[PDB]
Amino acid sequence: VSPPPPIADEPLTVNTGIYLIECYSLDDKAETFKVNAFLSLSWKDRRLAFDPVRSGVRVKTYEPEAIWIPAIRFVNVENARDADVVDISVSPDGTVQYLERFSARVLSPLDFRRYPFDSQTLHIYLIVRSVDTRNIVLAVDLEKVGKNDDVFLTGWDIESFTAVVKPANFALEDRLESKLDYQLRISRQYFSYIPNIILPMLFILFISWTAFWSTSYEANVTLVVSTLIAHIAFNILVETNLPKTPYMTYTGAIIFMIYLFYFVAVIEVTVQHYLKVESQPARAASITRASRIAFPVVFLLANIILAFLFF
Amino acid sequence: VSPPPPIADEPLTVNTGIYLIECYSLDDKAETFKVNAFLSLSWKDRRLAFDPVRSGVRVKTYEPEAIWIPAIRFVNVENARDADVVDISVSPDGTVQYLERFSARVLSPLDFRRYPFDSQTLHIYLIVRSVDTRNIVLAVDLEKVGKNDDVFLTGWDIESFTAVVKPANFALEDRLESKLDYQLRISRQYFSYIPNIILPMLFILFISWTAFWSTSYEANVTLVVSTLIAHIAFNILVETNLPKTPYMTYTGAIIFMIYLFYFVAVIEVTVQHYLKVESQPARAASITRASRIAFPVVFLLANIILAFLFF
Amino acid sequence: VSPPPPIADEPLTVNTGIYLIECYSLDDKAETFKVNAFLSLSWKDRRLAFDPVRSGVRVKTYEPEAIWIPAIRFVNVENARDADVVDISVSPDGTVQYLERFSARVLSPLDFRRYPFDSQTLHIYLIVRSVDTRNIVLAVDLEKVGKNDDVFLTGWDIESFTAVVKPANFALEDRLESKLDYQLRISRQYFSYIPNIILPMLFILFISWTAFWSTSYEANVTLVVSTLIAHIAFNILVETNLPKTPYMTYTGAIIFMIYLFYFVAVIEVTVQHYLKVESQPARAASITRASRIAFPVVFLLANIILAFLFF
Amino acid sequence: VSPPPPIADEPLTVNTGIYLIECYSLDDKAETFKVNAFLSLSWKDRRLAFDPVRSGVRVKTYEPEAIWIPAIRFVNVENARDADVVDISVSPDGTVQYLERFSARVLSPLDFRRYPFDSQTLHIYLIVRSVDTRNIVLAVDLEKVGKNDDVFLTGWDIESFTAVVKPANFALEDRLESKLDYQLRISRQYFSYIPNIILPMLFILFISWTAFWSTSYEANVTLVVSTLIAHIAFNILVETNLPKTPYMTYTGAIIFMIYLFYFVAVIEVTVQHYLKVESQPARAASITRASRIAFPVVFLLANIILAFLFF
Amino acid sequence: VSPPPPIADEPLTVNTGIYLIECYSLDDKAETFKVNAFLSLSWKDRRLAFDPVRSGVRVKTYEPEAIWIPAIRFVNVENARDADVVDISVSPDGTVQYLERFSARVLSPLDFRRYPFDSQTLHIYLIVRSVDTRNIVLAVDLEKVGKNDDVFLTGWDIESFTAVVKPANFALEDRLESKLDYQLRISRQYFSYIPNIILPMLFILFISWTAFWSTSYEANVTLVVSTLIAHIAFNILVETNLPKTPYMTYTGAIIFMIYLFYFVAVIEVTVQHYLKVESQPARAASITRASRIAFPVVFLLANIILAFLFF
Ligand SMILES: [Cl-]
Ligand SMILES: [Cl-]
Ligand SMILES: [Cl-]
Ligand SMILES: [Cl-]
Ligand SMILES: [Cl-]
Ligand SMILES: [Cl-]
Ligand SMILES: [Cl-]
Ligand code: NA
Ligand code: NA
Ligand code: NA
Ligand code: NA
Ligand code: NA
Ligand code: NA
Repeated sequence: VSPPPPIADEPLTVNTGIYLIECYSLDDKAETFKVNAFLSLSWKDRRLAFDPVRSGVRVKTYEPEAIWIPAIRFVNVENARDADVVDISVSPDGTVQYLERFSARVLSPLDFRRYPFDSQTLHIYLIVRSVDTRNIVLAVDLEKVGKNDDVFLTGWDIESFTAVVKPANFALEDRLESKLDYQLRISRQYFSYIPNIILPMLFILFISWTAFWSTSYEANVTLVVSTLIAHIAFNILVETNLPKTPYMTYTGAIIFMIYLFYFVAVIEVTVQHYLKVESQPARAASITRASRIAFPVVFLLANIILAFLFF
Repeated sequence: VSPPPPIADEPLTVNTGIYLIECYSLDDKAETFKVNAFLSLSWKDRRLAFDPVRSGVRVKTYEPEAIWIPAIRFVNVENARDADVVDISVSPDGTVQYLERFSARVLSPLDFRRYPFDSQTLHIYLIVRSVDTRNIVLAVDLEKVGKNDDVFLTGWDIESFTAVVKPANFALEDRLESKLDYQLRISRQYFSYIPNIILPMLFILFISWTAFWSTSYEANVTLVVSTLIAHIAFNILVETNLPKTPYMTYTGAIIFMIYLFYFVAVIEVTVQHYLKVESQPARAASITRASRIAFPVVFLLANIILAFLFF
Repeated sequence: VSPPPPIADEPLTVNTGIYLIECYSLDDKAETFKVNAFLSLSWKDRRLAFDPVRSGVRVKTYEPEAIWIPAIRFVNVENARDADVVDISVSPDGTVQYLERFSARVLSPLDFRRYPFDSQTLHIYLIVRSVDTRNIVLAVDLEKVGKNDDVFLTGWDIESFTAVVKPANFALEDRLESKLDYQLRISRQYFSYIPNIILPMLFILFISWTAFWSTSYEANVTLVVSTLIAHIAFNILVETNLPKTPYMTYTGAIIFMIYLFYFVAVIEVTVQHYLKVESQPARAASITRASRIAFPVVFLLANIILAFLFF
Repeated sequence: VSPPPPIADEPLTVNTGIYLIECYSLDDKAETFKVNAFLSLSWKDRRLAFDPVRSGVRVKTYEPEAIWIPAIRFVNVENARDADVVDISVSPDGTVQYLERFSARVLSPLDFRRYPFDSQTLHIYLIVRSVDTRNIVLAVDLEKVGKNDDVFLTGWDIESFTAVVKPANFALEDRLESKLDYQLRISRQYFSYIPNIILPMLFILFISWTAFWSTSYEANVTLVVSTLIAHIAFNILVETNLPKTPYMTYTGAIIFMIYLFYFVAVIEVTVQHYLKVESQPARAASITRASRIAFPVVFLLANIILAFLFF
Repeated sequence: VSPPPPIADEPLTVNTGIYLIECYSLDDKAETFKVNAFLSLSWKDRRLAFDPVRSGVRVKTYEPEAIWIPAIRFVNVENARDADVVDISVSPDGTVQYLERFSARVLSPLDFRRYPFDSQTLHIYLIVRSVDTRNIVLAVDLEKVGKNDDVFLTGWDIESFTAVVKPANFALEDRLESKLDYQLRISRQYFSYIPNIILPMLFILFISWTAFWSTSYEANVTLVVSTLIAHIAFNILVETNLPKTPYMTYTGAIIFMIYLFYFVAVIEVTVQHYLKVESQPARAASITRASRIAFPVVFLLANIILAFLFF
């Protein structure tokens, strides 16, 4: 079966629509998401036109094999989508209404800069390759773009699912290609990061600062070194949930900066002990008293600077 | 093959039934479960009606290809179900009895608010889309809804498997969809959480309180910081078995609250040492004696408040 | 193609056999095992009778599509088995000898009560559903039940592979169903648990008891708290190799009980320090001396009681 | 299509060959390896004989469906191999030269006794099942056994890939079976185990022996208990890379033995403290001085005994 | 269908091209990467030649089944590629233009010597096998070799994707093979290794050197042993992201060398205590003062030597 011939030299418009049934498995490390959706395609094929008065029938149903169907592919999928043709309906003028239900694993890059207070625009790119006989162009039927009310993505809030109505028409290997951009806007639910990572991380940090109200070097060494080890555990935990980025993430910056606080607390604990052993506890007392204010003040100002730079 | 034509303008009723053979892999992080079951479908097709006397047969067996079969899909499935047609039997009046055995990975959301003492209602949503020629509506044959007595779900107790007999009829892309809700009620076997997480977590916490019967700052720092690190290990362990939720879970709240107890125990240990170094051990003795009562009492009252709020 | 017709009203006997080629992946958490085996089926189909003089062949070979083959399924599989038809041989009377090689992931519940000194009876349930025309019943050809001498299951000893010769015939959705029970008896190789979990766990426990020969509170706190943390690591390790059970496992009980020993050792260490600080070391000396005997004696008696209760 | 008929009562010889293209994924825990290779089969079928000067062609190419091909299977595969028929060439005398490219996951047992200084013999067992018309026997065409020079197996050295030319002919379910043993000899690259596990493990052990040059019980307890915990971490790490064995492996024995050294170091540290508290430091000094030598000596002697027993 | 016959005895040239659409999953441990691309093939088949004037058409479209297509395979793939034929266009002279979109998991070795500052040359080896009728040779159409500008490989920078235009011609299984080398040059984004592994690792190391400004053996033991344990955690973390190599990696060498620094710091801490207990603190003071300079100087020089040897 060949493509429909043009009336004049016009390209063949394939109107498209995606209706999300299910959203699942947003993998941060992989930068992938799985989707289960309806893909709708519509185009005119005058060769299929019929008289509804004569035929008695208002609509003609077809098997995919029986007619020409545009080969629509997804640009950003891991493997080709698993599709099930739901319906193919032809109206008297030859307008074909194709509907399939598919499942696909989509590769869409994520920006982790503001993690875990980040928002993402996930993409589903539809594409058609033109033939020698005629140029095929994609379009968006907005009446056929949407999502089921029950669509949920664990650990995320779904903001909107829209399509950039204007396709990207470009040449690729001496044939036209017509690409469409379906955008699924999501924002991470940061809630659980507060009681599970952020506040536990701050508690252990504040515990290390109790060494500024202690003259016991042995206890101080234990306080600062022990809490530093728990910070390393949190750093390891955080970096397991994320891919390696050529930029600093928000949490990454805080986590990194906190190492400097532990390092300076050790220097302080060391300086205090050395002075007290050298029979200079008055000087050690001044440094320890200043530290009590300096450490929380510098921590709060540093966080204000970071929050400003990232948001 | 076209759908059965209506006698009058009535929709076609497809009676359904699901009989669970196997239940497995309830994944909490994924919020999925795997099922292996019988799907039964029944509808009247008068074009298939026959005279038992002339034919000799009192039931006719068919191959799926030979006749029209309604395209039934599951809404909440990762990938389309793996089905195997077991039987298709037609009675003289044209009533078709279709049976298939399927396996599917079902996506059903879980409420972790009362974890690990939670109960869930897992869903299997059956759907059918109408055709241009006629509207298809779903029904429940209760005689064909059930589960094998041996059906077990590791870590869970199976309470019931029932169906909401009235479908949720709605329009989707200008065609009627008829959706049925099959509900599998389960309750989590919380038993193992008691010897493996809850009691070890309480033991380490109570160990931190032995610092209220010690004047040794160095030993106290060791007691409270060491047990805090073991609590972080339990928090990490717990959060690996669960997805990130935009709400507090029962265990999550207890785990979080216990951090405040460790924090205040460190403040106490610090205050006691500072006072004793300042030659004020009488005042330190009063704070330590009060702590011995205050810590267990406040812990027990806080847990009563939490248990009340969650149950 | 219809099933073979009866000579009289007798059901159709399908003789079965399973010959294990490979056993692998016994997953404790999943309660599954993977099997690669021969499935042999035999039944009479008089419609397939032939004269070897005419046909010029004593046995006829067929493609599965060419003839009626009973639809044999496995009850307890995750997904439908991967099968490859090896041979189909028809002798002149119409006796069909079907042979397939399959691989399947079998769901079979495990009893961890005596873990890791436990034994299991793994099951492979064969089933057939009757048709309108005639009742199909399963049987066991014992000459065709067995296992390759080289069949090994990593971490287990294979005791026997037998079949319960009498099928379970029962009605399911108004049709007879014929079930067969193939039983693979295995027993766990508990060896590696001794040098990797049990003995390391006892060594750290005995190390904590050296605190009963020390008057150094700071050293004692370190001894008991440090070894308790290593016990938590072993508990976490053990529970990762097992599913969450609504009962106590043997190892689980020992692991749990050992927490009580660590808890009481902390109480002792605390009591000893409090007394020595209160200038009562004579009383502390009595408690410490008693502990030296009490702790190992109570540990040994408690283990005798547990071993008795579990075996 | 039936098998080739015999000239006399001789069995049909199927000459075989395996040429490895890729080797990957040697999974120690699973005791599996993945292979991508050429499988070559050759046999005479006189029914396919032709006159080259009358047919014009010197060699005839066929589609698998067109001719009888022996059903060759692999004994030790997880799931049936993924095969792609590359070529089928028939020479004038009726000699068929079949070539396929396959990929398979091979289940082959491993001997961890000398790990990580172990060598293995991986197996790929080829098998054919005879038919009623004639017995099929396997043979090895050595000219068609080999491996690509670039074949690498990460973490292993590939020594040789040979075939035991004599097949194992045996009856199985009243038909002859002809098995062939293809052997892939490999030896593990132990190198990385030295800087990552062995030397770090020895460093921490030698660190624990610095307690033999210290009279500080509190410091000694810290030295020995801390390093013991790091040894537990290495033991856990090692046992994650290996399956559970009903025998001791080399690393396992060393790892186990080192626990006894930590245990005795604790006894020593305890004995030294008890004596010094009892005002017997002269006796404690003798035990500590003896320990300084006895420990490394016994350690190094015990290692010689182990190396001897294992190699 | 047979291959195209030669005009004279010339081989059949199959011009090839690969256009990368997506690059993903560079697995370091597996030494694999997943690719989604266009594979273009072109060859002359005079049997397909047509007169454009009498045919009406300037080009002819074909279904793969209708014509002879060269069987092109990939050498270094795990499983055979998943392909979807996009277009087959025949020009009047019989020149066939074949286009398929494929996805494959390519096995390509990585050199981790300079890790994580390493660069790789990933390979895709295209191959075709000759037939008895004629020799098939591969060529590169450079106009059809490329990559989409949006092609990203998480954690890597893509430098170039080129082809070695001259094929490798060798005999394998008594037929000539024509192999092409497609090279994807990448360089690892080392950025995240600095804040997550390298700097944390240096901070803990420098913390252990504060023991050179302390006379407290108990505190020193804590400082050096605690930080050593955190170094073991980083070593374990690093080795989980990498396969076992028969060579030292850059990070591996640094990580290994740092163990020697911890070992010598323990010797120093021990020597200092022994001397001070023996009433020789003046000598201990000299060793501690020298260590303060020696340790950072030797660390910096050792790193200069290592950086030189590796880069
Ligand atoms: Cl697609
Ligand atoms: Cl479905
Ligand atoms: Cl509606
Ligand atoms: Cl409708
Ligand atoms: Cl099955
Ligand atoms: Cl196979
Ligand atoms: Cl391929
Ligand atoms: Na079509
Ligand atoms: Na149908
Ligand atoms: Na300590
Ligand atoms: Na059949
Ligand atoms: Na064949
Ligand atoms: Na072809």
